[PDB]
Amino acid sequence: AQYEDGKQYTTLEKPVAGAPQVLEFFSFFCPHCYQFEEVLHISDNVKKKLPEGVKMTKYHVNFMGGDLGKDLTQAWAVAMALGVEDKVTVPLFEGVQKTQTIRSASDIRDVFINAGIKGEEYDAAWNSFVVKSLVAQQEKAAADVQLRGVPAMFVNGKYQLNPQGMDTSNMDVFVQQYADTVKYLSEK
Ligand SMILES: Cc1cc(C(=O)Nc2ccccc2F)no1
Ligand code: NA
Repeated sequence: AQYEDGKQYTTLEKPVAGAPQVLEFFSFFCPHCYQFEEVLHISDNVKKKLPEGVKMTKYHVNFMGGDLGKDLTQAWAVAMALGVEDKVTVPLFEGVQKTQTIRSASDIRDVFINAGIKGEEYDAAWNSFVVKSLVAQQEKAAADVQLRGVPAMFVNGKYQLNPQGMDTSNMDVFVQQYADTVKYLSEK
């Protein structure tokens, strides 16, 4: 077959009911995740190949970066709660991996304030139980798919993308194969 179970994707032994149709896990400490976001724009190209309005979800993980990694999961919950993902993703990746200026929770906050989120608004969100529930949702989703590495993408809670075997000599062709594979999986 052109798309083979065990090759370009793997079938979860324990499917996840009610899972988002497209579910991505990442860490701001994760180098391939930085590439997937700012160099390849995987999510945006996957979105362009899927039907209008399909549910795409992106969650942060705790298992990289120790204490600051877990602060970033909570900051990503703030980003989701406020709808400012597109304003903070690049500066958070740069702060962790490029400049290494993000060393504390206060440095994470600085990124949000520089991006235009008012300090009072950030602090109210950070301390809110809406954000605690989003943190719990991110942890539970990772536990559901039994997650040990990022970046990772899961489709309809049933299939995991496997990019390892794909030709990466041309970034545009790779991104196209990735997105067409997500499309194929979503149509199964
Ligand atoms: C924010 C943010 C998201 C990512 C990321 O890795 N996206 C991604 C792309 C394709 C497949 C799985 C993925 F998790 N990095 O930063
Ligand atoms: Na194509």
